[PDB]
Amino acid sequence: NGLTVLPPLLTDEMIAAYTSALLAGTITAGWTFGAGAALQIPFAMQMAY
Amino acid sequence: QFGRDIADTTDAVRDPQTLEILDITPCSFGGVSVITPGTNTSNQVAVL
Ligand SMILES: *[C@@H]1O[C@H](CO)[C@@H](O)[C@H](O)[C@H]1NC(C)=O
Repeated sequence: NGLTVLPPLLTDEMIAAYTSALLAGTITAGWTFGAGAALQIPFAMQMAY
Repeated sequence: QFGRDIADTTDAVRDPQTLEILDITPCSFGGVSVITPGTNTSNQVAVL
C-alpha cells in the first residue's frame, strides 16, 4: 500500500522497430543514409569503401 | 491461525468460528493525473 511501478513510454515492439529500421537503412543504403537518395548501393561497394 | 507473506504481512486468516482460511488482498489504488491542452486555448480536461 503505497508503492507503484509505472510503465515505460516506449514498448518493446517500438524499440525493435526502431532498431530494425536503423539497420535496414544502414544496410540497404550506404554513405547515402540520411538524405533520401533511396536507390540501393551494392554491399560489396560499401565493404570496399 | 493465519498466514503471512515475505514482508511478514498477513495474507490469510482462519475464521474464528468456522475453521476456514480466507484470502486477503489490499484494496486497489493508484495515482491521478490531469491532461490539459492549455488554458490559453480551451478549458477541457481529461483525467487518468
Ligand atoms: C497564448 O497566449 C498568447 C498571449 O498570452 C497568445 O498571443 C497566443 O496566441 C496563445 N497561443 C495559442 C496557441 O492560443
